[PDB]
Amino acid sequence: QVQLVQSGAEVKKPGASVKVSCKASGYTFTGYYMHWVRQAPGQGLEWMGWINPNSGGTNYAQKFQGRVTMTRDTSISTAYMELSRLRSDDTAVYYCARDGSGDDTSWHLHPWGQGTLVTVSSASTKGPSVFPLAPSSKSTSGGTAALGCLVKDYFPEPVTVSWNSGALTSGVHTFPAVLQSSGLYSLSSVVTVPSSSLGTQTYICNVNHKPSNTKVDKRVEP
Amino acid sequence: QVQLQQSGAELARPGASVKLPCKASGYTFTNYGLIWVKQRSGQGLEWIGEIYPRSGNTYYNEKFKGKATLTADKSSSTAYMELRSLASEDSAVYFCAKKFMPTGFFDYWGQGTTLTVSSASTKGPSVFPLAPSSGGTAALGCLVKDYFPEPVTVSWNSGALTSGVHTFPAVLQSSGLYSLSSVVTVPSSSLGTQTYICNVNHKPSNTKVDKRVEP
Amino acid sequence: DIQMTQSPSSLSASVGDRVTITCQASQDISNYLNWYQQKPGKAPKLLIYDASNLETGVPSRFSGSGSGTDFTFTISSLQPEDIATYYCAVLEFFGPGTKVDIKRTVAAPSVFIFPPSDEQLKSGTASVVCLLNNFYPREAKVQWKVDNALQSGNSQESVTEQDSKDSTYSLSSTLTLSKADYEKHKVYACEVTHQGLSSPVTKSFNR
Amino acid sequence: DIVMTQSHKSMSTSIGDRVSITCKASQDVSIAVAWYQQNPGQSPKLLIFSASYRYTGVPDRFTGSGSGTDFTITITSVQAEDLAVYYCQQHHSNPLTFGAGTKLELKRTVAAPSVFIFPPSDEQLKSGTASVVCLLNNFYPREAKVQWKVDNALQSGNSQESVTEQDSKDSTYSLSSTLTLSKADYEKHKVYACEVTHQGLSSPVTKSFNRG
Ligand SMILES: [Cl-]
Ligand SMILES: [Cl-]
Ligand SMILES: [Cl-]
Ligand SMILES: [Cl-]
Ligand SMILES: [K+]
Ligand SMILES: [K+]
Ligand SMILES: [K+]
Ligand SMILES: [K+]
Ligand SMILES: [K+]
Repeated sequence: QVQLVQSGAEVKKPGASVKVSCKASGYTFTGYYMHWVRQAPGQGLEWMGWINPNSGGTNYAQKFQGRVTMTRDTSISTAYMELSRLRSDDTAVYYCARDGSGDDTSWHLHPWGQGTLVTVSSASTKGPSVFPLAPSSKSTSGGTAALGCLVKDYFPEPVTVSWNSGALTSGVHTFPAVLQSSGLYSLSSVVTVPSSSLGTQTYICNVNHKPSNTKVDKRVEP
Repeated sequence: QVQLQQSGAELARPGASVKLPCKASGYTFTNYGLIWVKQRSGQGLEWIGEIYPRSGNTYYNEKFKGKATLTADKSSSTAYMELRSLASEDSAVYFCAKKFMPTGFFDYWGQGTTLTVSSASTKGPSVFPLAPSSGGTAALGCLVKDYFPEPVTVSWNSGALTSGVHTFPAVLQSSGLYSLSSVVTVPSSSLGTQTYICNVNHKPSNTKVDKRVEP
Repeated sequence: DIQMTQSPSSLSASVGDRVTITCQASQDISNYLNWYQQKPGKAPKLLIYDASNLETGVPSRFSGSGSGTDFTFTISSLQPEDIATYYCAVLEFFGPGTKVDIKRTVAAPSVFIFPPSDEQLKSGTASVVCLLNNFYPREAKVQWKVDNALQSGNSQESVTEQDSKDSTYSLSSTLTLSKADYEKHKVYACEVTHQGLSSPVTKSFNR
Repeated sequence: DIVMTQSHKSMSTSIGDRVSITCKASQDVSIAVAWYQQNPGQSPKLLIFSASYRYTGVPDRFTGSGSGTDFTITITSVQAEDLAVYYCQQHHSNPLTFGAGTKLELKRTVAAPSVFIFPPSDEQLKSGTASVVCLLNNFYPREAKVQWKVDNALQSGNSQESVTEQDSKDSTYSLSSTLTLSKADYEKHKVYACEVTHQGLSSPVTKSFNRG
């Protein structure tokens, strides 16, 4: 398929710089303008600029002019966006997006990269401690019980939670993280299951916090 | 089946105007820029300008500002180039071409339309022999002179003579008329015993002439 | 340079409804308006370009019209998965977004409670979790009872976005306690009041 | 404008051998370069784009390289179909520009032209014009000069010239020059000569005829 895969989430101290990557596959990278659009958490979309991967020309929003740099490596079909002198209001999800339109004035931004969360902060990266959430044991013999994983004390966002390596998708709820007074995040991934499978089937959650390269395949059992 | 269908050769008088069509099919006419390219005497590629049908915007080569005018008709999927105030130096082949990808280059081209600007009307040729000189190999030929427009077809002995034949490209005289040569080398022994007739046909004037070349 | 506005800011409609939202441009932009859809947690998706052209691969219930300054985007039959924020855009300028929610029948929460894990007690913290699963409407109250004593100031909540399949909400409350405080008591309970419940529901554990 | 310079209007090569055509840009164009092939009477065909990528349908014999200003298209194992003209094109900025073209041609052993002069036809003279034709037959390379002389006096601006394409079998070339005079001017002079200069000729050759 036509897709754009971006580098992982990162934390950067104020005043530092960040470089986000974007690898294009399924189409001739050199043939289409590449755009970057960021989104501060909860807010809207803000356009930063574009690059012509063929000629190497660029065009930046005047808001970012003297502070952003866009480049590309055609030998590996990768685009890059570097933002310097980072401040707290630069914390945002940074998106890759190709302009699939051949008109001189239309922009048809399709497809979009998955996004890179860049967190601007002086705090250090910390992996999560993953704890189990065991069924109440009471339950209803002919019903459904709940079990989950507690992903606690990590920084920066995000963590990704899977269950049984993606085999278990129904009834899964990974809640939004919550910021504790300590500056660390915490969330919960739960799943509802039939009370019969509690004694037979084994459920293991698959937490992954890439900013610290932490991976915990925790098994949940009463 | 991406195609760019252009019109056939066009003739026009100095000072006049022409509007050359480029009918596009097989792709989304609006998602690709179209350009026009001039080429005189099979020689160089000169960029005239580009039009984007969806936007309607146009970008011209400075040298063709005021001479060329590009338009695009989304309904017929046809691009048009209008050449104004025609002169001799506008005689050329004009190509149509479609952009490969948004960042440039051109993957599909029209076949080209040959435009001629001249103050002359159809005129058949006069074919004069070029007789061999006074063993070895001898040279003879025919001179096809003062005709218009192009082209002319020259064969020798109704096609039975091809080895050694050389039909040269036509030249444009100051009179606005074309002049061409066709020659063939043959063994000197053949002169006298073998007869040599150049067969000239000028379809634009329904002129069919056969000329016997003799020593 | 170009100011984009959208209306309504938010809306709640029912499965099957014909929903239309609007976008206005500070100046005439012919039919150059595009609409992008963005589901919570995902990247925007192009759905409509040049005001009315449906992007390949997008369902046919999405449409668009308008030229000049005023435009509309329409969902002929709202589907449960159509919950999202919809942004209009022209060139570099994005509209503020319209959020579409779904109104649904009431659904009572499946309440669950989890005591702290033994591993976490080694660390000196006690996290008691309480789960309210797939309910509607979104409003819900959670009161913690540490030992028949109504707790406060030591609970953090988190709610999920409307489910793409059944349009429900799930909530997760966490009571965080000093392990020194967690051992001195034994009757820990999570009380849940929701419209879908005839009476408040309480799930407890011991130890 | 950005000038795309193909320094060689023509290049000599041989079947099976390796040839590289050059293009230099007057300004940095990154990799925004394409290469087109064109045969007589046909439209340009795209072969290489973005400097080194092959257009769909192009055999591996065609490779492209360069970034910045110096660009090259290389044909390994030249075939007959490849004997054509090649244009570079930048798409860095407007105005879009092409190179002048380099025609691939076959090399072969030098061959001097066989010269022939032809007097005006009596049938033509009966009409008021007089055309004297000189012919350089089957020569290589195709660089050749023809000087017309009337009564040992050089002529200039009074003749037109025309050359054929490289012969399929001989790999040679032919040229036809026509000196056009009036019946009055032709009947007033005596000797008419065609002087031919060619690499394969030690000294310029002359073919003449006395009017009569
Ligand atoms: Cl550049
Ligand atoms: Cl700050
Ligand atoms: Cl998309
Ligand atoms: Cl969910
Ligand atoms: K670059
Ligand atoms: K575009
Ligand atoms: K506009
Ligand atoms: K206890
Ligand atoms: K060579």
